[PDB]
Amino acid sequence: LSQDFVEALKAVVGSPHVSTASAVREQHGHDESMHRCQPPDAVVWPQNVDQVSRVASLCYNQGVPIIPFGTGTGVEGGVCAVQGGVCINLTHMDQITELNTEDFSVVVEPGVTRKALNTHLRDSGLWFPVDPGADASLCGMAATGASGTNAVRYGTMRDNVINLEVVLPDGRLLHTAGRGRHYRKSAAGYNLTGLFVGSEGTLGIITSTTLRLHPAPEATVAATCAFPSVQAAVDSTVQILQAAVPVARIEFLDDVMMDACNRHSKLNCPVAPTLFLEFHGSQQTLAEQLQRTEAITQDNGGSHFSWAAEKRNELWAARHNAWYAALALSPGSKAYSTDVCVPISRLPEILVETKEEIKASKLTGAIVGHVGDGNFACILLVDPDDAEEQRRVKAFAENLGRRALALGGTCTGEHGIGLGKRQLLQEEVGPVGVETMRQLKNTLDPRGLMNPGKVL
Ligand SMILES: Cc1cc2nc3c(=O)[nH]c(=O)nc-3n(C[C@H](O)[C@H](O)[C@H](O)COP(=O)(O)OP(=O)(O)OC[C@H]3O[C@@H](n4cnc5c(N)ncnc54)[C@H](O)[C@@H]3O)c2cc1C
Ligand SMILES: CCCC[C@@H](O)C(=O)O
Repeated sequence: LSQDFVEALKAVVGSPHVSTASAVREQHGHDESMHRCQPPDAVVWPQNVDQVSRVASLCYNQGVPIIPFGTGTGVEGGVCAVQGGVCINLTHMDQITELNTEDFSVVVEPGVTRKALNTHLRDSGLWFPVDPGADASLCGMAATGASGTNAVRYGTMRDNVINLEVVLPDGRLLHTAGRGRHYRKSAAGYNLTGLFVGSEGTLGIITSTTLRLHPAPEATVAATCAFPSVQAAVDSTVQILQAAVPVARIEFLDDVMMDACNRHSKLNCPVAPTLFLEFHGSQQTLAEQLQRTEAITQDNGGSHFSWAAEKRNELWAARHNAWYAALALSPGSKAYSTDVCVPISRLPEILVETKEEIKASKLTGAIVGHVGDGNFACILLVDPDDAEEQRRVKAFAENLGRRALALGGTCTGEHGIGLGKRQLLQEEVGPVGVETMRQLKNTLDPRGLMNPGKVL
C-alpha cells in the first residue's frame, strides 16, 4: 500500500485516524471467530459520512479493498482482510439522532451499541429489543441481520430496521427508503432496505440505521425450567409455540452449556437441559401465559419454574455471555459456532441428533439457542494449534448445516455467512439463487472491492 495512497487517506480523515501499524492492523484483522487473523493494510476511522464517502471513493477507484468494521464481534470472519485493503472502523460516528418517541423510531450511527441506545431511552417508556449477547454496533447488527433472545416476540433486525443510510462502494450516498423517511409499511418501488440488511458489508457501508422502538412491558417475569432430556425441553418449546403463547424469551441450554454458564456467572442452576423463559404483559396476561406454559412444560417433565430486577439481569447476563462461558471450559481455546434454523416441527429431530452426534465424537460441544425461532448454536471449542481437531470441527459443522438444509431450513438463522458458510449458501439457494445474488453484488460493487471473499 503506497505512501501516496496513505497520505490521501490522511487528507480525508486526519492523520490520527489512519494507521498502518502492524499491531493496530492485527487487532482489526479478526473477529470473535476462529478464522485466521488476516490484517488489513491500513485502518481508517472516518469522522462523518462525507469522510466515509471520500474514503470509499479513494479506495474503490484505486483498486483497494474496503472492509467495514463495527465492533468486531461477528463470528464468521466478516472483518478478516483476506485480500488486504483498508479496514474502515466506523465507531467514531456514535450519535443518536431523530429520536421520535411518538412514532417509535430513532436513528443511530455505527458507534451506537444497543446498551448505549437503551440507556439513552430509559425514562422514555421505549426500548430497542434485538439483543445479541455482545455489546455490538447496531449498524453492524443491521449488516449481519442479527437477532437475539427477544426476537421470538419483538422481531429480528430485518423486522426492526425501517431505513438505512448506505455509502455505496464508489462513495455515492443512498438512503434505502428515502432520506429522513420512517413509516410502518410501504409498497413504494422495490424494498431496498431489506437488501442491505444481512449484506455483511459486501454491498456498501451502513452509516446510519433507522430502528423501530417498542413499548416497555407493563410487567415482566423470568424463570428457568430444568428438563430430564433434550427431547423433553425441545418438545416443550415446540408445543409452547404451537399453543401460540406469546413468550418474550425462550432460550435453550443443554446440560454442558448450563454447567458452563454456572461456572462463568455464579448462577447455580441444576445441571440439566434447561429453558430460560421470560413473559411480558399485565398481571392478568402473565398469570394465564404462566399457567398455559407451565402446563406444557409439566407434560414433558419440566421442573416447577425457578423464578427471577437484579436477579433477572443476572440470568440474562449469563445467557448473553454463554459464548465466553463455553470458551472458558478449555482456556486458551477458540471456537466455531453453528447457527442452523429449521421449521419448528423438525427442531426436536435435529437438536436431539446434534446432541447424539456430539457424544459420539471426541469433539467438545455446548448447545445454546434461540429455539423459539427454530434456531440454535452448537459451540465447538478448538485448540488453535491442533490442525486435525479443526478439520473435524469443520466437518461436523458442515454436516450439521447440511442436515438443516435437508429439513427445509437455513444454514444460518442470524450470524451470517462470512467466510465459513459460503459452500452451504450455494447448496441452500441453488444455481439461480447464487447467480441472482451475484448479479445484485455486481451492480452495486462492479470492481468486487467491497469486502471481497465474503458471502459469495
Ligand atoms: C458473546 C456473543 C454473543 C452473540 N450473540 C449473538 C446473537 O444472539 N445473535 C446474533 O445475531 N449475533 C450474535 N453475536 C454475533 C455478533 O455480535 C453479531 O453478528 C453482530 O451483529 C456483529 O456486529 P459487529 O459490529 O460487532 O460486527 P463486525 O464483526 O464488526 O462485522 C460483521 C460483518 O458486518 C460487516 N459490517 C459491520 N459493520 C458494518 C457497517 N456499518 N456497514 C456495513 N457492513 C458492516 C463487516 O464487514 C462484517 O462482514 C454474538 C457475538 C458474541 C461475541
Ligand atoms: C457467539 C455466537 C454463538 C452464540 C450466540 O449466537 C448466542 O446465541 O449467544
